[PDB]
Amino acid sequence: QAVVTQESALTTSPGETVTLTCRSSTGAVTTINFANWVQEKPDHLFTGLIGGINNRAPGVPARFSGSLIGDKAALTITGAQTEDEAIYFCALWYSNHWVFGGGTKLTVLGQPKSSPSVTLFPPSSEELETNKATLVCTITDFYPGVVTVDWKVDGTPVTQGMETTQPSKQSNNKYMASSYLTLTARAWERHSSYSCQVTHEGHTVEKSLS
Amino acid sequence: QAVVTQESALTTSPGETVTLTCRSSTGAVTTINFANWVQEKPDHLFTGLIGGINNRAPGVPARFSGSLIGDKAALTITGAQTEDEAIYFCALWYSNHWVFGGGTKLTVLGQPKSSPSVTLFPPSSEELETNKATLVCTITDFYPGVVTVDWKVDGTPVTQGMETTQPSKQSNNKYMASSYLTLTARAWERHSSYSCQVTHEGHTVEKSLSR
Amino acid sequence: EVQLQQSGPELVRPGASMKISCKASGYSFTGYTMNWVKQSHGKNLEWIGLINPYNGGTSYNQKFKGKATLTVDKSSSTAYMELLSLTSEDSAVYYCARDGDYYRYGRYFDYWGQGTTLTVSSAKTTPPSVYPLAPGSAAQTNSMVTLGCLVKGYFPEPVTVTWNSGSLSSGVHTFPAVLQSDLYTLSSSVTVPSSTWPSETVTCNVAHPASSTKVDKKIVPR
Amino acid sequence: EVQLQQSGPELVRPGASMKISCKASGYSFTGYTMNWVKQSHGKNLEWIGLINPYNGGTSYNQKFKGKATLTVDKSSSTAYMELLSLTSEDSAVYYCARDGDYYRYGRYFDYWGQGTTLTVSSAKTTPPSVYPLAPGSAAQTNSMVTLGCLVKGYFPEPVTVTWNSGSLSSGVHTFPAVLQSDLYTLSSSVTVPSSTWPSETVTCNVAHPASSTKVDKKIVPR
Amino acid sequence: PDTFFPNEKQAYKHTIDKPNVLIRIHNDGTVLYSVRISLVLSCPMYLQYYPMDVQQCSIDLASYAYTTKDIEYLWKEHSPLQLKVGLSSSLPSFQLTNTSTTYCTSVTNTGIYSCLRTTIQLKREFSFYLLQLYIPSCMLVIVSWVSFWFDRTAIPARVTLGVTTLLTMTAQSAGINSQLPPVSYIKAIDVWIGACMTFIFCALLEFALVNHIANAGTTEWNDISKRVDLISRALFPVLFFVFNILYWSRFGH
Amino acid sequence: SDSKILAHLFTSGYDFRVRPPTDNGGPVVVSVNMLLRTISKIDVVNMEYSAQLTLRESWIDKRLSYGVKGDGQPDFVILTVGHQIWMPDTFFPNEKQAYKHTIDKPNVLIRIHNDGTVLYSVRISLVLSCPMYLQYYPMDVQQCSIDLASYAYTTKDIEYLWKEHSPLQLKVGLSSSLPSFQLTNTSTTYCTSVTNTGIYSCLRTTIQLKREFSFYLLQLYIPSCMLVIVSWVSFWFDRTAIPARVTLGVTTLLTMTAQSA
Amino acid sequence: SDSKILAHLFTSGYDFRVRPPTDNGGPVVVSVNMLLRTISKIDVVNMEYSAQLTLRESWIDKRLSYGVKGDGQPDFVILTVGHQIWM
Ligand SMILES: *[C@@H]1O[C@H](CO)[C@@H](O)[C@H](O)[C@H]1NC(C)=O
Ligand SMILES: *[C@@H]1O[C@H](CO)[C@@H](O)[C@H](O)[C@H]1NC(C)=O
Ligand SMILES: [Cl-]
Repeated sequence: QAVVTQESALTTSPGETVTLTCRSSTGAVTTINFANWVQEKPDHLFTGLIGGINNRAPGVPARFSGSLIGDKAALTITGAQTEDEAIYFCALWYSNHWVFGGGTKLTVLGQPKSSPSVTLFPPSSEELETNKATLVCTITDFYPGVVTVDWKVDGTPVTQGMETTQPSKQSNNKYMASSYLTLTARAWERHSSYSCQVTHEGHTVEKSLS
Repeated sequence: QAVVTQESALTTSPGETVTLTCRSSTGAVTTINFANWVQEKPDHLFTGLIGGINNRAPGVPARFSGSLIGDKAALTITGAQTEDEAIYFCALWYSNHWVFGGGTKLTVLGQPKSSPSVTLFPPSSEELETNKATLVCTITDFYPGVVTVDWKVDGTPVTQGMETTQPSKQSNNKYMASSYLTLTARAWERHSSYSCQVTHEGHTVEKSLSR
Repeated sequence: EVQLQQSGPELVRPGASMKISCKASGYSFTGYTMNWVKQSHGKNLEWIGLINPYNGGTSYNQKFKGKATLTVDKSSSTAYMELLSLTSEDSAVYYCARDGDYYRYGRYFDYWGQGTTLTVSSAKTTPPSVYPLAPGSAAQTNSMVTLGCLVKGYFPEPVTVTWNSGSLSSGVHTFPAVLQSDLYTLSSSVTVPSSTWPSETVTCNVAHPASSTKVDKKIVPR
Repeated sequence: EVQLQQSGPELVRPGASMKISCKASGYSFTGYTMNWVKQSHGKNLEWIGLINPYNGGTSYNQKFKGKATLTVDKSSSTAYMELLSLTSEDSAVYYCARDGDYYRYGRYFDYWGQGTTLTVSSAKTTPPSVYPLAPGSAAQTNSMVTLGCLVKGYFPEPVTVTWNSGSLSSGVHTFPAVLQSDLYTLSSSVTVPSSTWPSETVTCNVAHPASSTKVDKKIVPR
Repeated sequence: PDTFFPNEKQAYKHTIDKPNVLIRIHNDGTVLYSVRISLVLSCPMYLQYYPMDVQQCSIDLASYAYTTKDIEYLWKEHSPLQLKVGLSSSLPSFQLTNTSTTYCTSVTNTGIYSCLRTTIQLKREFSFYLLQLYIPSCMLVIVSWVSFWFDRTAIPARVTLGVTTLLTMTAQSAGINSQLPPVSYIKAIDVWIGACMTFIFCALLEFALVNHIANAGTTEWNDISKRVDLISRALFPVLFFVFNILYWSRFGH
Repeated sequence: SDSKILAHLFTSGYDFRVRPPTDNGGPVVVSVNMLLRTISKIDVVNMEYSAQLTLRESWIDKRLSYGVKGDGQPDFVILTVGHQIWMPDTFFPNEKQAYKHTIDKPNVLIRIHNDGTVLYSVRISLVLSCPMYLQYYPMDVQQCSIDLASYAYTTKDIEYLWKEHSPLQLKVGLSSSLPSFQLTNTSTTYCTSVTNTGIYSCLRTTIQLKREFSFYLLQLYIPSCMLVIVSWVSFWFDRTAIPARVTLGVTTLLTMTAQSA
Repeated sequence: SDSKILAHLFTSGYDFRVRPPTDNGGPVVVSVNMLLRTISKIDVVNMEYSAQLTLRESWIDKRLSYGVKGDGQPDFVILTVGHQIWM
C-alpha cells in the first residue's frame, strides 16, 4: 500500500552537520503524515526523537531538529556527537496506521577508517561426509560497518545460496561480519577455484582458493 | 473599465472662490462613489483633504468644502490662499475599486502674469559627428505653469521626434520647462529652417534659426 | 504629530523583486488601514491595495492581482508592499496612504508618505555626454546672452550641473530629465551679460556620482 | 525517571499462544497511550496497534487484525499483548512504545521498553555439531594466522565459545548466529602468533547449556 | 438583503398569530421592507467612575455574504433613527443623553463589508447616589469631628459619638452594596466609601490615644492630651477637604 | 452567470452524502480558522462560560472545481440556497449549549473557488464547559478551551489542522470585555484523542484568564492588615485606661466582621 | 463503495416501522454503553441536576446485513441522510 524509503547508511564526523531523509512512495510527505524519527542504539535500545506536528521527546538534545526539505521528511543533526552513532528509523502516518522505513545507519567516526581483513576458509572433511558444504568467509576489523559481499565461485557470476551476518561491534570499536555459503558435496569437487570478495568504503578486496 | 475626468487647469486670485469638478464616465457621481480629494504640493508632497461620506482629514482648513453640484463631485475653495496653489486629484470609489482623475492644476496668482522667455539652441558640431542632432528649446520664467510647445520644420509641424518636460516651479515661484527635437545629423543638414513655437495664456512666442 | 516614513529609493533589473516598507508613528498603528498608490509618469495615480493592520486582511486592485502583496508587522508598526516580476512598466513612485477612521474603513485618505522611487531598467551604468550649446550665427545681442549645457544619454539619475565650479548662481535653471531609449537626458541653462561674452570664459561642471565622473565643458560661439 | 519493563524472552511451538507484558512506572499510566512495534529480521519494523489505558479503546493495524490483542490493567499499570495462532512468521522482537502527550494522542513516540524476544519454531533440542574451520592452500605466512571453528546445527540459542578454556582472551572473534531453516549456526575466529601453531595445540571450546553439551575440538591441518 | 446584527448575542422575530413582517412593492420597483425584531446586543460597559459614569451602547448592522460590490448600506436622509415616545424614562438605572447614526464599514479577511451603527449614550441617575450616600457620609464625618471639641472627661460623650457614627457608616455602606453589581475592578464608589470609613475610624482612634495619655496623671502628659485635641480640630477637616478636591477632580470626568 | 455555474455543478451526478475524492485515498484535510468575538457570563458554580465566535473551515472538493486561474470566470462563487455540498460534520466536544443565528438570512457563508477549494464561514453562540478551581482565591488563574472535532468521520476520512497564519483572531476589545478576569494568553493546540469508536482528529483553542488582584488588595488585604496593626496598639496603653482598650478591641473586631460580609 | 451498498439495502421492501426479525421470535436485544462528559447545575431546591452524556446503543438487524466477513467489503458503513432504520 505504501513503502517508506530511507538511506542505506550515512557517515559523518563529530562537529559537522548531517541530514537524514525519509521519502514516501505515495507522494510528498505532508503534515498529516506526522513524520516520526526513532533512534536505535546497539543492544536493542530505542529512544524517541521527533514526532507529530512539532513534538520532541523529553531530553532530546537541541542539535536534533526535524523539517520537510523538498517533498520528503528530514532529520538534521547540527553538531554531531560520538554518541549520536546509531540506527535511525523514520515512521510515516498513512491513513489509519504507521509505516516504518528501512532505517539509516548513521556512523560518527570516533576513529579513522580501517580496511577489512578478510580470509576465506575451506570446508572441513569432517562435515563433508554429511554431504554438506559450508565455506566460511570471515571479515574482521573494518570501520565503519558497511560491507557488501559477492562470491565468484565456479562461474564468475553468483545468483543464490549465500547468507551474511550484520556487522558486530568489537571491543576495539571496529566492526566485524562473516559470509557463509550453502552448497552440496557435489559442488565442492566439480567447481573450479573459489572467490570471496568484499567491498568496503568503495575498496574491493578478493581472496583465492582451490 | 471606467475613467474619471477633471479640468485641465484653473486659475484664481487670492480671497476669491473657485470650484473644481470631478466627472464620472459611468454616469452621475452618487454618494456610493465616496468622492475623495487629494492635494499634491510640489516635491511629491501629498495629503488628504475631503473624503468618503462627509469626513475631513485632520488639519484641513475650513475654506475647503465638498459637495455634489450637478451630476459630478465638486471641491470648492472659498477664500483661496497662496499656499492653495497645487495639483488637486479626485478619486472615486467604484465597487471594489478606486480611480483617480487627471488632476486639476490650480493656480493662485501670487504675482502678475509673466510671458515665457524662450531660447532655441542649434546642435553642436561635436554632436553632429555622432549622426544625431538635438535641438533644445528652453522655456523659462512663465506664470501660471501651463504652456503648449509646438515644433515646425520647413513650414510643417513635426508629429514625431519631439518631447517636452512638465512645468516645474522655480525659486521665484515662476515655472520652467524644456523641449527637445531629436533628429539624425543628415536630416539637420537638408532642412533649411527650424522653428520652436511656445504658447502661454493665449499668446504665442516664436524662436527660429536657419542652418 | 504623525509620520509615515517609507524605505529609500531602489534600483533593480527586470525579473527581480523588491519590497517597500512604510514605518508608521504618532498613532495606534492597528487602528488605521493603509492604502498603496502608484504614481507613474505615463499614467495617472493608480490605487493598488489596502490592508488592515489588525486583521491582516487585504483588498487588491484587479490590475495588481499578483503584482503586489501587502503585509504588516505589528511589532515595528510597519506596512510592507512586495512587488513581484518587476518590469519597465513598474517603474514609478509608490506612496502609502492612511485611511482616516479609527478601527473602521471610512473610505477617505488621511496622511501620505514621502514616497518611494522605484526604478526598474535593464540598462547598465552609462557615463554622461556633455555638449555645449551656443546661439546660432547672426541674430546676436538683443537681450543678455543665454547659454547652457546638454547632458545626453546617462544612467541612472541624478547628475549635478554647476557653473564655473559654483560661482554663477544667478539665472541657473536645471530642467527635469527626459529618458529616451532607457537613457536619461538633461539640460541646464544660465544667463549672463552680453558684454561679458565671449570675452570671459564660463564653463559648466557636470558630475555623476554613480559614474564617478566630473566633466567640464567650455562654450565657444560658432 | 520513567521505565517500561517488559516480560522476559520466550520460546513456544507453532499453534500455541502467549502474552507479552509491559509494566509502566514513573508517570500517570492512564494518561499516555501505548504503541506496540514488531521487529523481525526478514521484514522491517511492523507497527501493530495502540491502546488508551483510560478509554480502553484500541485500534489495530489491518495486517494484524486478530493476530494481536491489546488489553490493560490500570491497577498494576501494565499493558498486555496477546499473540494468537503463532507461526514461524511471528518470530521477532516486540517493543512497547509510549505516546508523548498527556491525555491526548499526539502521534509521537516517547519512551520504549527494553524489548521482548519471542522465538517460535517446531524444532527440537539439538546438540551442536562442531567442525574445525581451518586455512587451506595458504599462499604464505607473514607473522599472523587466523583459525576458525564452525558451530553448525544447534537449537535453541545460545552457545558459549571459548579458546583453550579461556586462556586465549585477546582477539577472539565470535560472529552473530546466522541460521538455516530449522537449524541455528555460527562460527568463531582467533588471533595468535604464527609460530605457536601447529607447534602448540589450540582447542575450540563449545558449550551448549540447552543440551548440557560441552565439547572440546582440536585443530588438525596439513 | 442578507442583513444581520454583528454584535447581537441573541435575537428573535415576533411570530404571534401571523408573523410581523411587511413587504411593499412600489410601481417603479422600489421595495419597502418592515420587520419587528427583538435583540439582545453586547455592550461592554465600564464602572471605574461609579456611579458618575456614562455608557455608550450600539447596534451594528451589516450584510453577511455580500461584499461592497453587491450591497451598500446607507442611513435614510431624513430621521434615520426614531425613538418611541417615552423611551428615555423606560430605563430605571440610566437616562439617555444622545442618539447617533454612524457607519462602521470594516475590512475583514473575507472582504470589505458595508455596515451601519446606531449608538445610544447612557447617563446614570446621579441624584439618588448623590443624596442617599454622599450626603449622609459627609454629615457623618462632620458629626465625628465634634468629639475633638469635647473634653476628655466626658467619656460617655466621646465614646458614643465615635462608635455610633461608625455603626451608621457601615449600614449606609451595606444599603449601597446591593444596588451595586458585583464587579472585580475598583470603582469610584469603593474609594469614597473606604475613605469616609477611615476618617471616622481615625476620629475614634484619636480618642483612644487621648484617653490613654491623659489617664497617666502627670501634667506634662496631662496637658499634652489637649494639644492632641487642638491639632485634630485642624488636621482632620483639612485632610478631608484635600481628599474631596482629589476625589472629585479625579472622578469629575 | 454565477447561477449558471452552480447549476452546471449540480446537474452532474453529485452526492453531498459522499466524502470528497483524494489523490491517494488519504483523508480530507480541513483547515480551520477561528474568530473570537465575545467572552461573557463566566460561571464558576456551573463550570461554564458563554462565547460567541465565527468558525471558518476550508477543504478541497475537486467535484466542485469549475475553472482555471486564467479564465473569464469569477475566482469564487457564493453558494445559493437549494444546493447542498459535502461539509465536515464538525462539532464542539465540550459544548453544553449552542445556537446558530438565523435572523433574516442565516449567518452562514459558503464560497466555492475555481480550483474546488471551499470556504465555509458561520457565526455560532456557544456555552462551553470550563472546570474552574478557586483554591487560590482571588490570586488564581483559569484556563478555558473550545474543543473542535468531527463526530462520525474518523482519522482516515477527515483531519483537522489550524490555519498556518493567524489561527485564532480575537476581537478588538476582548481583553477588557471581561469584568472579573484579564486574559494574558491565548493558544491553539491539538487535542486528538483515541476513543472506543476510533481515532478522531481534534483542535483546541485555549484562553488563559487571570483575576484582578488590585481590588482585593485595597478592599480586603490592605484594610485588614491595618486593622490587625491597630488592634496591637491597645498593648501599649495602660491598664487603667479601660475606655481606651475596650473601645479599640471591640471596634476593630466589629469592623472586621463587616469586611468579611 | 459505501453509497453503493446503502442503496441496495433499501431497494428491497424495508420498513423502519417494523421490528427486526429474530431467529426464534424473541425480543430485540439492545446493548447499551454510557459516557458521562459533564455533571453540573446540581439543584437541591428543585431536586434536579444537569448531565451531559453520550449514549451508545447496539442491536442486530439482519435486514441490514450486506455481506459476509470474508469479502472485499468494509466491516461497517456509516449511514447517510435520507435512509431510516428501525431504532
Ligand atoms: C452626541 O453624542 C456624541 C457621542 O460621540 C457626541 O459626539 C455629540 O457631540 C453629541 N451631540 C450633542 C451635541 O449632544
Ligand atoms: C501563552 O502564555 C503562556 C504563559 O506565559 C506560555 O506558557 C505559553 O507558551 C504561551 N503560548 C504560546 C504558544 O506561546
Ligand atoms: Cl452588629
